[PDB]
Amino acid sequence: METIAKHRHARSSAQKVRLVADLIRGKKVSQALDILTYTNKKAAVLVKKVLESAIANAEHNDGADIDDLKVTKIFVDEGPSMKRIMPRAKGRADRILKRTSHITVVVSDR
Amino acid sequence: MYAVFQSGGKQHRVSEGQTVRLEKLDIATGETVEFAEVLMIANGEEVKIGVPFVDGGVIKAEVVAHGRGEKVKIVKFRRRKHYRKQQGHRQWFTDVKITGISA
Amino acid sequence: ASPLKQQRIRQKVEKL
Amino acid sequence: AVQQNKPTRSKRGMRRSHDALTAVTSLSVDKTSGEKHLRHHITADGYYRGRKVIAK
Amino acid sequence: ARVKRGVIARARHKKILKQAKGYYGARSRVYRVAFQAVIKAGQYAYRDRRQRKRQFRQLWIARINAAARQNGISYSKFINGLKKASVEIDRKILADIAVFDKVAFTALVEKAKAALA
Amino acid sequence: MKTFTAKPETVKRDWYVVDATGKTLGRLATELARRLRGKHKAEYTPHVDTGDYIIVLNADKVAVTGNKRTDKVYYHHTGHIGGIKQATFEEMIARRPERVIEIAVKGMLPKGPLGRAMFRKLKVYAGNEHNHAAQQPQVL
RNA sequence: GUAACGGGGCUAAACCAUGCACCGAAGCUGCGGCAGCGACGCUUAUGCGUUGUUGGGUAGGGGAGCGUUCUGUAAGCCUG
RNA sequence: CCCGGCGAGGGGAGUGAAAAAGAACCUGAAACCGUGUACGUACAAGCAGUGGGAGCACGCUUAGGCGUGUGACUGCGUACC
Ligand SMILES: [Mg+2]
Ligand SMILES: [Mg+2]
Ligand SMILES: [Mg+2]
Ligand SMILES: [Mg+2]
Ligand SMILES: [Mg+2]
Ligand SMILES: [Mg+2]
Repeated sequence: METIAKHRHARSSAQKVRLVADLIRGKKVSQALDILTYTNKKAAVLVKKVLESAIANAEHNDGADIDDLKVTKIFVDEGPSMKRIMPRAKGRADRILKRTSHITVVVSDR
Repeated sequence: MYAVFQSGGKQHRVSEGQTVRLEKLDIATGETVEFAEVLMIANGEEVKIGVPFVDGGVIKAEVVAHGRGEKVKIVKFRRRKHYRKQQGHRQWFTDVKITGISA
Repeated sequence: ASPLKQQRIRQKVEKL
Repeated sequence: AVQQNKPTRSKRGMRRSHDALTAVTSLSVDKTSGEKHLRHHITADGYYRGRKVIAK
Repeated sequence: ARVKRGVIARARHKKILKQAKGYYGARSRVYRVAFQAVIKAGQYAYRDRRQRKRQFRQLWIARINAAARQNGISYSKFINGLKKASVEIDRKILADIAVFDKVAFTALVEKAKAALA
Repeated sequence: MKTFTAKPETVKRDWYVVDATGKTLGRLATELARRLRGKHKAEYTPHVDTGDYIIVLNADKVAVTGNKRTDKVYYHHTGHIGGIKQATFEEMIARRPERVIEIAVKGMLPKGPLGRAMFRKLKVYAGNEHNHAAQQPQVL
């Protein structure tokens, strides 16, 4: 492949991280860090190790170098809704989903 | 020249044109039998003799062609109501084509 | 060392 | 205090319309390689003139 | 002995489920379309098709009117001339000629106009 | 092959001009609108698009039926409630021949798109020549 | 909120009388096909060419079918 | 062996008929949520489909007005049980 580097669960929602990794896409690879390392919150750090991966992973599987690359595809898919139960008052329902999300990010070239 | 004649529907317009229709009545073939259909061309249409109504006289006709006498089409077409859904019927009429030897 | 190959180096050896 | 039909996917994002974060527009500082927050100076060691914390 | 009705399953459903002119939502997503969307079309096509031969009928005879009444005298008197004329009289859709071969039509107008007692 | 008459996406337009002044009133609207759709027009099957420019003039002269002139009223309603409704005379509205009295025409046609900007193709003015400011570009 | 022509508008685009023209429904007609059912020709269990004709339809009556699993069929047949 | 925090998890490499078989593991449908691309869409009224039907995107016929996603615009038109 043109080097990949997924996560797997990691725990933190679909929409929550579909956010962050929208800034990444198009340009990037060098811009990888800069625009994560600053842009705040949590979702946007569980990308800044799947990018350091998807780079060393292009210095192994792929012989490509740390300045090229592109980041031609990212998407966050819906990981298993990790379920449990909450109290409340009387009890009724506490669906409470601890929701999760796989990561996959891919860098290649022009 | 140009044209016009019926036998089910007034489809005829174009020159020879090769154009749809109905059929014979026992089963189209392909070949033909040389069945010239009968007069009605607005004296064709083209030429300074772009004559008005049809017959500038009798015997201005064309000839068959049997362009290829078949065809399906299919159209769902199935009704409904509020206590029964007859939903079940389809019924084309087959069809024959033609390339009519010009006026 | 090109400021990303640097962000590397400086750390890949703040390991060794 | 409840709806009656289901707020279709179509509308799913017609709130979401606005969010899709925006990121940066950063600059460097005369002394780090290309770091610098938008207001704090050299991350690279930490300073602006000199002895900000522990430097050179 | 068994049935595991689960094999005629989608075989029954995909069957119609394949009705995705968009439609929209479960109107081609789920079984809201059930029939309540396809059984729909499935009737709309019945009439609102069957309807066309009067929807292209009125059509022609608007043009047909505009033509002859643009040469003098309109789709009312017009047809009268035409009809009083045995072998000499054909009927619309081709009385659309007034758009590809005027003079032809304009000539028909004559023959109609003159037949007029 | 199969008939119907095509109508490109239009592909034809015009430049006519008509006075109004002559006390013809409303009856004018008709061929002022059919000719805005396609009457005289015996080609270009409408129903989908079509058109045909016109430009009426002055308008501040059209005898109007019989008594109508004094009485006919219009009613706008602003809907900003406060209990609206705005009765107004022909007499009083002919004190401003804009959108109206000449836009007793936008009501003689389709409405919705098509019939929408199928009527802006009218153009009004209230004094023919002298301030027929419109495109001089060739009329009839 | 005009709001007691549906509207735009009509002094005819209203009313009385009279008359021709035309628009108009799945009605009828034309034409290609389906089925049920009496006749003609022909062959000939038959059918099939034609032909008269009938097929809006809830409770329900009646009549043909469709496919799912298992069963001999069968150590037959498909099948790496 | 590589990224990682001596983690999760993942990328190479090995195995092997196969790892699209990786252990949450056979086949892997549905509801539901993403990423790619094409048409449509910011003067426009309603069970959202129907009949038209332009135009674009696309494959086409030594024209012959075609297949496909699309569907501006315009005749009807208030799901079922
Ligand atoms: Mg009819
Ligand atoms: Mg029945
Ligand atoms: Mg029953
Ligand atoms: Mg599997
Ligand atoms: Mg628009
Ligand atoms: Mg269509």
